[PDB]
Amino acid sequence: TAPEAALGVLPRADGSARYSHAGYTVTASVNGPIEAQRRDEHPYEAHVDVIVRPAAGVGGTRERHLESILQSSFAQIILVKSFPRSLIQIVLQVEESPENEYVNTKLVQASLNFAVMPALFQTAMLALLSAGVPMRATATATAIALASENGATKTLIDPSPRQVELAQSVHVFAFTSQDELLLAESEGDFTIKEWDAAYETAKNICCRPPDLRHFIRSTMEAKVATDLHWKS
Amino acid sequence: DGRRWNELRRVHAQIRTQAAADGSSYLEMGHTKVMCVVTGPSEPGKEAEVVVSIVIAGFNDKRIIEMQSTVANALSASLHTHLFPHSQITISLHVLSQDGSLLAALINAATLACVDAGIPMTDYVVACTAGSTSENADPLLDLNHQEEQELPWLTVATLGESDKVAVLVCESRVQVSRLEGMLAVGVDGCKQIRAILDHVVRQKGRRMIRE
Amino acid sequence: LALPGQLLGPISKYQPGPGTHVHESNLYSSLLGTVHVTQAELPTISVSAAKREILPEVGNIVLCRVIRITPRQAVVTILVCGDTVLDAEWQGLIRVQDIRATEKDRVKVYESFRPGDIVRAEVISLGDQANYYLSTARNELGVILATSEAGNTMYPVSWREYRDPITGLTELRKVAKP
Amino acid sequence: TFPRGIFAKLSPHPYLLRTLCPDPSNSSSTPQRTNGRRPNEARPFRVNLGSLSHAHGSALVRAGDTTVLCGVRGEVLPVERIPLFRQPDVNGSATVGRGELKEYDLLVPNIELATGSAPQFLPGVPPTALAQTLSTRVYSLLHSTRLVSAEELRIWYRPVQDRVVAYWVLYIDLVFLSFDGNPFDVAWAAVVAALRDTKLPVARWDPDREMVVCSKTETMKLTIKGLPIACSAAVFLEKEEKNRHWILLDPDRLEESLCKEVITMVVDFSDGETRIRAIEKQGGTVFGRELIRSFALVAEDRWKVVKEVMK
Amino acid sequence: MTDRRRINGPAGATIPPVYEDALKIRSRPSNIIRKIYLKTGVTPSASGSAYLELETSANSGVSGLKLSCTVHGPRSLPRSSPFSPHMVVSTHVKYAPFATKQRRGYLRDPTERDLGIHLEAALRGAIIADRWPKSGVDIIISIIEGDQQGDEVWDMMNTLSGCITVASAALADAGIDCVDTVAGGVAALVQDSDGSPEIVVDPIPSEHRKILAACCVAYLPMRDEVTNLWFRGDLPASDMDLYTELVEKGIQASRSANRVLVDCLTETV
Amino acid sequence: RPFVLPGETIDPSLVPTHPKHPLRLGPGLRHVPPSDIIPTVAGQLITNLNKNSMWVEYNSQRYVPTQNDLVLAQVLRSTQDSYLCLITPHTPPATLPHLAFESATKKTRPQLQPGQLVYARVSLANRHMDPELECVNPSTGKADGLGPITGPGCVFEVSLGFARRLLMAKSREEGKVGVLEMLAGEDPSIGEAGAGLAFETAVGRNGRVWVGSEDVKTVIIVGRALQETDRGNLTIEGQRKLVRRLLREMR
Amino acid sequence: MPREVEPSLSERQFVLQALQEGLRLDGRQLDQYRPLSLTFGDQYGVADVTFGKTRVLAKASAEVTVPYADRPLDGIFTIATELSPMTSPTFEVNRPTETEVLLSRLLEKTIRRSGALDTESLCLVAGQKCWSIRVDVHVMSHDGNLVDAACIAVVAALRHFRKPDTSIESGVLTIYTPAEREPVPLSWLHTPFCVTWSFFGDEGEIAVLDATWLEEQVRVGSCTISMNKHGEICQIAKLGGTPVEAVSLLQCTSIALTKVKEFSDLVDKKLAEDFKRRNPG
Amino acid sequence: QHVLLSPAELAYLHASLSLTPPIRPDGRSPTQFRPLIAETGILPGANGSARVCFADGTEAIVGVKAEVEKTASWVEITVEIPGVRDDDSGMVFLAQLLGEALLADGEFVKKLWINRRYHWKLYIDILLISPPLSYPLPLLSLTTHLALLSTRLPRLKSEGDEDPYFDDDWAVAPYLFPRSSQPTTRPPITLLVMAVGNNILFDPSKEELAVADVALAVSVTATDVDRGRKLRLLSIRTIDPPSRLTPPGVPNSISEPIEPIEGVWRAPRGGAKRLVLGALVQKVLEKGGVVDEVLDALEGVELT
Repeated sequence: TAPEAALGVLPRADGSARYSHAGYTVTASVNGPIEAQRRDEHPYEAHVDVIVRPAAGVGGTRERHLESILQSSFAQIILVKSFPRSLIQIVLQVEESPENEYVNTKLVQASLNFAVMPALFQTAMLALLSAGVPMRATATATAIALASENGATKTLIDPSPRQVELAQSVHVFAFTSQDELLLAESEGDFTIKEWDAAYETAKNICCRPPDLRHFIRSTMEAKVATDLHWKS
Repeated sequence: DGRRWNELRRVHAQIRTQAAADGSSYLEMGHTKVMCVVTGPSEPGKEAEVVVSIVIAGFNDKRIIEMQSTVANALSASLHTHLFPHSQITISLHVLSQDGSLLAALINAATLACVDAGIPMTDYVVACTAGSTSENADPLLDLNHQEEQELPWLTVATLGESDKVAVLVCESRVQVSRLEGMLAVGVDGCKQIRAILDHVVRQKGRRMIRE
Repeated sequence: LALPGQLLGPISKYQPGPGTHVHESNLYSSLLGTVHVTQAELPTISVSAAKREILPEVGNIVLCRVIRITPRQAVVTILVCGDTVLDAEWQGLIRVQDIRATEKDRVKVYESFRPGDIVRAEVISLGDQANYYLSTARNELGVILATSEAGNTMYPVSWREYRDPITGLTELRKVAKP
Repeated sequence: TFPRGIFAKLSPHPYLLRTLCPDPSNSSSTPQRTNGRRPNEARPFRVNLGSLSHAHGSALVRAGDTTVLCGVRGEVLPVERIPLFRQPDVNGSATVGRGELKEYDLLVPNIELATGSAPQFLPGVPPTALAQTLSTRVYSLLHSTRLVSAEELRIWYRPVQDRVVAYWVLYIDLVFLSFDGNPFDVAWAAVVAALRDTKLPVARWDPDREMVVCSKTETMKLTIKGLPIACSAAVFLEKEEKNRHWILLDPDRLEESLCKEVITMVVDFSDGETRIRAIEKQGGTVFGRELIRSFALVAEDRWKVVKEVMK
Repeated sequence: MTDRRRINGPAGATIPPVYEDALKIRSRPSNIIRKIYLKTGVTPSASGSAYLELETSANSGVSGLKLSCTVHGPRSLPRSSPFSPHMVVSTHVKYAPFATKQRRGYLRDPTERDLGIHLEAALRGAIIADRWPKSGVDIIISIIEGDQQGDEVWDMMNTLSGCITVASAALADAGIDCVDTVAGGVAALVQDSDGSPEIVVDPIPSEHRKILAACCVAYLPMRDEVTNLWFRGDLPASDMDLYTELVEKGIQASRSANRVLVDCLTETV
Repeated sequence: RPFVLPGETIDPSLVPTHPKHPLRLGPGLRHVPPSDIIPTVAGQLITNLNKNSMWVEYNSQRYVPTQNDLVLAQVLRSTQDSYLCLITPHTPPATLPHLAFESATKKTRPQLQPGQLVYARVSLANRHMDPELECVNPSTGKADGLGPITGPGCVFEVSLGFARRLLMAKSREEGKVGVLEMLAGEDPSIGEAGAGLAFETAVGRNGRVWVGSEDVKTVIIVGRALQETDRGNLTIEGQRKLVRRLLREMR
Repeated sequence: MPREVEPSLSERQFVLQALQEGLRLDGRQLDQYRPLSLTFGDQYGVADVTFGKTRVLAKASAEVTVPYADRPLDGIFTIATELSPMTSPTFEVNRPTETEVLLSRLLEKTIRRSGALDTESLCLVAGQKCWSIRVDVHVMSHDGNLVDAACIAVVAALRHFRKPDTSIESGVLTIYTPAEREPVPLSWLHTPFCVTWSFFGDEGEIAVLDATWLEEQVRVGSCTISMNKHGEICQIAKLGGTPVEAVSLLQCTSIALTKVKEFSDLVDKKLAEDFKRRNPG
Repeated sequence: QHVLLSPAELAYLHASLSLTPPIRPDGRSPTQFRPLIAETGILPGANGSARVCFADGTEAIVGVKAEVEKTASWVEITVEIPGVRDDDSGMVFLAQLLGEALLADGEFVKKLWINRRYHWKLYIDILLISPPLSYPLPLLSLTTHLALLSTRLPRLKSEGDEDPYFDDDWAVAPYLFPRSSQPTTRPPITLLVMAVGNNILFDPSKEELAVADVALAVSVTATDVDRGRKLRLLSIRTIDPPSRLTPPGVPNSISEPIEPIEGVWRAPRGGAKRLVLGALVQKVLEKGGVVDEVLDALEGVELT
């Protein structure tokens, strides 16, 4: 219902974070600018590596897509230029996902999981800020899914996995603090008119005068002030 | 069967078996048979690295690499790895037949292969496989393949006559009480297998110095 | 337009040259190309393909981009060979002693060159390694194009130094006499 | 100095700019990218079908230099082998399974960038990331599109209660001989074309043999639903007055290298109403809400041309 | 065994198609070599390339066998690899997923590697390695279709002849020096209405009732040399004189094959 | 008091439009080409008005080099012109001049064992170039305690912020870190009347802090107190309570 | 990247001397076992075990797959441990590690040899259907006894997991959707547990029960005993080390059982505390 | 495999082999083979086994095990070089060559036939105990031949129309490829023929092979005479002269030499010459040829 997260969960890591919302629990590790294996290394600018670790089973091809998307989006947020040859490592392990009571477990799935994406983008951003990596801006992402059975259209937000299969179409969005779309993905049978309504509904998380912008700030604020208790 | 617990399978060991190798060994414990050929301390085209390769003749990949890792680490403590930094040592072991206690034969045969190569050894490293045989007690020194399925089998490797154990591996369950009697048995076997091994090294040398 | 193996000429009439494999006193072409002849010394024949992908040869001018600058050397991809752009890219390294023969000890990599610049240099020698070796010692050889640390395109002011136009800042680098 | 072609490999990005926004010239000054095709311009699709004899369905898609060869291979999966089989009900006298195609993994796509495809992509190495991410993309779209029906693949016993003895399994494998253009765009259209060409043999179970059997001289055609076709583009930005943004459609390899944001849209016009089956943007702030919507207009135009190519 | 890398089929094993329950000799032997279609430039990005097609029977019945070759220019070798004054030549041949039997791309079947070495042996002789140190030329062939225990070898020989023929074409398009064009060739011995002796320049296995022996040669026209020869038979030593013919017919086949290559390269490029 | 997040430009009013001195810039602030300063990290802004600097303080565990910083480096290997050392694990290796150490000549050079702990002042830090560590300021000709360490010791990890406090002169009082002094027995509150314990401390901006005492027991006590305080910011009283607790466990 | 991080030699000396004196950097005696926190995820079959700074989480999956042709009768049970780049920056995805290979095999044998899981219960249809119970061991942070932490998690995760119920109607098995039918407990006979011992001195003089990472790089060799509370020992693994006299080895096994029992009591209690909250009664 | 040699020494070897009298490094005549020490039955627990040793010191143990399988590949080869992964391409080719010889025999496959719907399968494992110092095909051919000879297949008391049955006592089991005393076939032999210029040489030395102008592997099988033997050629294949993979020689001080000078060794650029290939085959296939000498000695080898 309301997002809940914590920072510094993994002590040894340069930065770590845990996020829980919509029945999705992610714990993420961020490693500061690091020497980069030459095959991975790009000289002029840094290469950000994202590893998505499934809660159960082994990394699927879909899991390879979910990481590629996250890297491209996060690189604009991150300031790749500052550290020339450094490797920024983001590792995410999902501890829990909402169960689908209506189908038995299938370990390997090829489809692109739009439902886990919204939790990861929010999870990583929290961890990266703990790392201190230089960033142009901060971005938040949620996902919207549309169902037609009710007639007209019913908007379902932060969807569950059973919901996306029953739903006619799914759409995931992500916004920078400067309100602009960094990533957008949708699958199903839908119309641009319905999409624009999902974009403006998604826009609400991004601009406020749930409240994602406040959540990240508040979560950071408590740790920041907690860290700065020494100023006294 | 037909073997007293104290008694061990017949052993025939050959040293410098390979006509042209830095070091070689051939060990047969009963029916099990092992051949070892060791490249001398040499540099590939800090402490020295030992590679162990075991090839099972056609008559589980995880079991092999586990055995390879075991022989290497055991030999590595006995071997004076520290003396030559840049050199690499390679142990190639091939098994013609199996009667159980395979690991023990490999570590025994390999240790015989090392002393031939002349690589400095802190001491012979020798191992046997012993079992409890269920409160009646007839602990056994040499385990047949038949006997290992029936009874729990423990493989123990020692630094020669000393009670010290470099390797102890048991993949079959035993109650803690039975263990204390099982290891000492194995330890007693090791000195026997060292004795035959030391005889094999000494007899060849007597002929070599004679020749 | 001879195919590989056309019997170009008897060894007596002409001398072996690039693109020609000579066997049994009958020189033959080794590549599909348009033949040429140079005409004391007999004439030389050659066959040339219509990108040549030529291997760097010592003493040849090369244009190249600096991947990194390091205290003892410079690491530079050899992007182009004179008149032949290289579809195949071979790395090349420039030594501190090689950048400027004058004032050798005073010459430092950081002041001479900077990443992202494009340099013009000869091949001092073959690699003796995976990385070929080059030198910018000759006065003519120097950074031909540069991008400022700010990112602004830099226009040369003096041989030792480059000026960033908007910044007004000046960065020291060897620049080409021509 | 402007040594022709020598300049391009150095300072590539600026060279694209000069040609993109020509200074006042004795020319039309139309924005021409290094490819020679205007931004609104697009690579011309060319599809030829029925090439592969061994495969059940075959289709070759060409977008200039880029090329894709798709083949449809049919295999029969015994109902007993698949885990979790439950006999279907032809008609019912509100619970939905994951899907007959999904739970039984009846369709197995795989996109294979050849080692020959690009200087960039080479053999003897585990699959490259672009090749893997594209494969799942085709899989996801195929199940969301419902392009191939699950019912058509079933095999029925037809007892003189009727029951399903097995499901036809359709393997789709694709190989790029060359890669100089956007990968996905060429592939999906090839997949749809290949599935259309698929002609699985009519199959009947023989009770005495107790084995599923296929009949020579018997031809059935898979019924494809819709003709979803896609168009993909990438933005070029003059940065290394807000920086100028240009949209580049069906990009060439180099353009992919010097452009950091892409968009791919999948749309079907067969129903007569524009329908957007999937959208994807990444790596840039250029593709705002207004740009996204109007890309579908370019997509609609791209859809209209593709149907002429695909008979 | 599910690849973390690639999409996976159903865990249960699939079953191939099963169908419900005498080709005349195609053409004259000497000119029997099937008409071939070779074009350079199939892939531009690579330094060179070529595509070869063959007609299953007579003229243009179907495109039964189709080869696409990709040669990479003299390529900087891996830093860790030992320095070599000789140009490294490496051949990789992968059967496509579309064959009579589905062949996994990952598998790199034993049948496939065997071809790579032969092709590696044929091309290697032709290339002049002394002129390009620290250079690695990578020859890659992807086979679209195959031609069409004992029957397997004969089909394989034909595919080899085409792979060496496309490779010669590929090597030319790239500036890769070649002592001579290397052309593929095939030959075999067949028996027809008690006519055991005759040799056919192109095997065409299915048409022939049984094939006694066959050879595949890679003659370098203009240089009296064979880079690679491999032959399967059960030939009596007393009958060896025919082996000389069979080998000589193979090289006669190669010269014919060379004509296509020379013509395509010679024709407007 | 101002709180910032990445991408939220500092307002112009907070910046001082009195350019008698061009403004030096602290961590977490980046300068765009127009005269706008944009935060690049999450944290709380500090005006530092008396200084001509602004910095936003963020406690992280990984150190990116800054010139004239003091680092606790470890020597990995030797090269002909230089000694190669690592500032922090998995960093790009640093380059230490062979001749940097005080009194050094081409005829007289100190030999530094592989794995020897070294203290160094960062000579140069350029994003484009690998770091370089100097032993002695060239003008003084003196290292001033900067250099290799031979004493019996151990290096303990620390949060960069807790490290900053130690390096700062006012470790006690404004800094709020005085456990080092508490264990020393200078403070009256502890009440142990122990007359103190002898510890040698070398603190570095790299985040790794060296503590050395002749007694093995000394090193662990100081260290655990130091490490426990980093991981959990401690009310000075809590720190007092912890040192006593660590002290009692000692025998 | 350097494949392995090496402790500075000056550090390596302090730990050896501390251990000889009996003092430990951890601040706790040699016999000690670091404090254990076991927390079960709300979802069935997820367990997170934390020792000091090291955390490992284990999740259990049970798909129905086709049996291997070699052994049509037995179902497949796999323990998958993957060292992660989050664990330490060194570890690289898709690349094997020496520790990663051994951890999976040692653990896999401990459950299998004890045989708490039944191969007979796993098979549904002899020909074409078998259960695929699995546990994925995720290493969150690598300090000390990764093996010991994974074992307590694996054994805990397995017991907590519930299989999808199965019922055979008209002689036809039907795997039941979770909504259709309630889940089924794991049919667990007895519980194995694993304990690792580390020796730090030539001749194996010093033995440490739980090893910190820094301690782990210094130690000469180590042995891990896998023991059921009742005393039946499923596995013993002194795969290699500087020679340690047998008498000390045997002594460490009796101590181990005392450590095993206290573990068994916690896990059984912890399973209860959660069960009561979910199903009060 | 892949021996490394200086430019000069390779130059001396090439010329020595070139001289009208073939002055080989070891003084072995073209036909003569190096001493070989072999045993049969070394490997226990197999229907057949063998082991061989060379002057080089390269050695191997090869075992052949068979179980009837319903009438899929009839003969299976496995090679296990110590430092070589199974995936390595060279080994698979080598294994293929060995397999080509046996399967094309016709007699060998015919020997394996038992029933229309049941057939004997021969599983061969070839193991190189010695380090792979030099090219290994020569040893593998003789070893496999010997083991095949030793292979004993149990006698089938089935009338041979019905599903088959076998006898327990192994001695009854007929030897595969029985001795001469019906015409008696010989298990196949696969040997390497080297040629330097016009001269042809056999049992090539590792140091010799590097200078090879041409190299072929010819596989022959014979029908015993119960002018010695009637021989049959089955498989020929070209092993790339390792020569190409060698250092160039700097002439004593012209991108390619206008003329080929004496002291310099340049990797042999061309391929084999047609005239050479046929004669090379002729020598191997000649009656009274080297083949009969080798094969007869191997028949002479003690069995079990």
